[PDB]
Amino acid sequence: EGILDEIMFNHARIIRSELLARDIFQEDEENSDVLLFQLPTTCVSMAPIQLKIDLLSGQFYFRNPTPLLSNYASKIN
Amino acid sequence: NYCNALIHIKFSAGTEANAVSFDTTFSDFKEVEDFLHFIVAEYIQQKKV
Repeated sequence: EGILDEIMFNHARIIRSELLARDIFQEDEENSDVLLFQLPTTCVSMAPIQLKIDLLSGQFYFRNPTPLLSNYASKIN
Repeated sequence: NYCNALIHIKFSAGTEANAVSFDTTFSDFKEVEDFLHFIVAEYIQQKKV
């Protein structure tokens, strides 16, 4: 079980590091397993959204996804 | 869906009983606050004219 968990975490970290290398998601200092995506909620607002990786099946998910956000998360999956 | 919040706003200006000035839906509280501020500003302008 520990070996499987280590492999899971390593694969997730490798994918996250590739995404950071592509410089699409900024780095989250508070959480090493949370990716920050910059999106403007309004004309002047420019806010980050937290995307997380499922440790079991590995599909990206949002913290409080809107219907469009959920649809595009499914598209990402 | 027992978890998401949907806010339906119906603002009827003082013109007719059935002439609904605006009828919108919102899923983001930030947009709710923005539209509330806009409605308050519009009402203030109407009171100023």
